Amino acid sequence: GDFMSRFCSNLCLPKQVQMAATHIARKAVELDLVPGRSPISVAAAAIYMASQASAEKRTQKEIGDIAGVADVTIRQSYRLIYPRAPDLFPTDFKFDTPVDKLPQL
DNA sequence: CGGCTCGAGTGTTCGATCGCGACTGAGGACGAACGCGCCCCCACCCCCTTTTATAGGCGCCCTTC
Repeated sequence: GDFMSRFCSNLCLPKQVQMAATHIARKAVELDLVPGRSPISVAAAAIYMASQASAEKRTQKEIGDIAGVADVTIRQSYRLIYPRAPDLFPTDFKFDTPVDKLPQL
């Protein structure tokens, strides 16, 4: 969450996406869904997922470029969080794309 | 066969010249104390390599669009 602020800022993402990502991240770590990947890598994928759950979608490479992590590392981290993509979202959220329609990579 | 009035030549201070040097200040050039920085040396301590085990990050290539 300490990096949710500036990165989402650097993407000019609205707080609701930013906050949604934070929950997604928070829920994921409490459940230890990703016992390996760096939390920033995990956070970026959450941000990605979040951005992919809003109109403010971005390509992994752009996100990857902002976070500095490898685009495959997000892709892997995404693969780890994707099984719970629907339930990881906060209860106070408004989809722009169904979790079913969340892309795979 | 005696006095007495020139002219000529020499010596000693003193008046009159007068060029030179001393005294003072300003200007110009050079030097020394002061000064700056680099280069050199000594001192102190890191750098490289391998093996075995793990795992997260990641770069490159091959293929397809």
